[PDB]
Amino acid sequence: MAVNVNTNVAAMTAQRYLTGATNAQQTSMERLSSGFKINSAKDDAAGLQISNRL
Amino acid sequence: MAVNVNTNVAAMTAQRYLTGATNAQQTSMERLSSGFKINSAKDDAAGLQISNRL
Amino acid sequence: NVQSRGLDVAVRNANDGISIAQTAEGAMNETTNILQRMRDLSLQSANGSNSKSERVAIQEEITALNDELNRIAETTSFGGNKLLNGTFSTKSFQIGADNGEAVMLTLKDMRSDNRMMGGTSYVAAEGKDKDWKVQAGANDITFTLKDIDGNDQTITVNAKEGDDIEEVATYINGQTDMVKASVNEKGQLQIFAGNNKVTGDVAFSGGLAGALNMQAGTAETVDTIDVTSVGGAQQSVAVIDSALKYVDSHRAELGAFQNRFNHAISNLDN
Amino acid sequence: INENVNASKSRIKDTDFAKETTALTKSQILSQASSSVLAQAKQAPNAALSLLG
Amino acid sequence: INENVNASKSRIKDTDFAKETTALTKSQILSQASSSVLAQAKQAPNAALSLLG
Amino acid sequence: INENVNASKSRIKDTDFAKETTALTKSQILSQASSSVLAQAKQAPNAALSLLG
Repeated sequence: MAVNVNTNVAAMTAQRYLTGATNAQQTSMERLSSGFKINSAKDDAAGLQISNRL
Repeated sequence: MAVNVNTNVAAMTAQRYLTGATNAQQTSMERLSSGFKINSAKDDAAGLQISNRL
Repeated sequence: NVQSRGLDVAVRNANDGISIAQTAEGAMNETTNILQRMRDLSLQSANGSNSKSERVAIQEEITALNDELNRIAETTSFGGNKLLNGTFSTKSFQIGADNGEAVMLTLKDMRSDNRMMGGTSYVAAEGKDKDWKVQAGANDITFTLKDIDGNDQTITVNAKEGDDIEEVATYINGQTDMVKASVNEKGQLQIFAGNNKVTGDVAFSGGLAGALNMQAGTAETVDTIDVTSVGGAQQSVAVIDSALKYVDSHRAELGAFQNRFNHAISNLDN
Repeated sequence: INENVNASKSRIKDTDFAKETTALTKSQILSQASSSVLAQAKQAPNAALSLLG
Repeated sequence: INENVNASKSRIKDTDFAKETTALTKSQILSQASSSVLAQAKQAPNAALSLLG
Repeated sequence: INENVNASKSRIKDTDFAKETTALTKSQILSQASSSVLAQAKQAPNAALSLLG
């Protein structure tokens, strides 16, 4: 790798980490607004099942 | 996901849970005002019928 | 370059699949809430303080919620493509730059008349009353069945002497989770085997089973539950429990799908 | 029982507001850090152009 | 369902501002570099003119 | 009847302050983005001028 004019791999890494942080931020906002740690089964499936049974 | 300006899902999450909380608040405040836990059949219809007969 | 370009398409398709799963799981969440409300209504109906009128009112509410469940199943869609009515079968979402690396997603029928939403009901022919008690030598009841894994199971429950019919039902409920026992007005022991823990008919043996004379099995679903009777409400409680377990299992499958697809998105981005 | 079951369900289904606010703040700061990194990264082709020609 | 539908419609219709901004900066750098190299390459005919003598 | 009619009129005539503030913020960000893009786009003719002559 050397001087490069048409692709920005460092920008790509920045965007990937930015989108990851954005996902995490939305999950945190959803958890805070709802008050529930488990809103979808992708959070905790077995936890969702046991909490629903309870 | 992808920094955007058009759709704000987190805003929709917050709005949905805010309207849910507002509905719960209105129901609780109405119940406190009337002193009756059944002010409509949408609360508990069979309970409304038996309480009316009583 | 082809690869890079394809990797983006794969990321787009994975996001679309995640969105479809999320929409289906939200509709499922709503059906779960409706089922819990129906379960509470049926539990209220089973109480002996209600006369026929309260049972009819609870039945009206339950019919409204059943129609709501059917409407949710039949109307939920992703861009006009129905999801929970059963017409959506296994679809292969392509998450690879090269063909042949797709992952199949299946979503099941969420109508309340689906087999998966209920089970089988067996009602004892001989009814008991308040002064009936379990006799010595006629206290054992044996259920021979096979779970959804296929394994043959034999559950022997030895009811305590002097137990009335409702204590017998409670003992059967405590001793095993494969079947749910309850009692109706006439004192007949109803037994429910949901179509998520039992496959085929259930065989009854023993002295207590001979005394009760359990009848044939009828297929019950959420679409066919009625709470205008005590036994109807008692049985609909078990039917709704089976439906809730089925819906929760489907929700868990969709959540695992979404977690796998998020991992795939991260890997494809890398 | 009902009280104990509710307490059990809180330990699984309820969210921990302290830990969630901490996580949200961390995610926000990470997001602004990545945004700044991307803004500084976008100038690499600018540096390549300003090198010559 | 409306929330989920809007979330889906973003990922097809909405603009990824980071990616499109990076592409815009890359395209402007490429266009400036092509403009400068064309401006220099315009000097070939005067090299052909200096061929005389 | 008056209470129920007022509640009905709320759902039609009244504004949703949360949704409207979200829409106003989205429109303001969109307008500022268009302003920035226009200011950057106006620097195309002068780029063509600085190309040569």
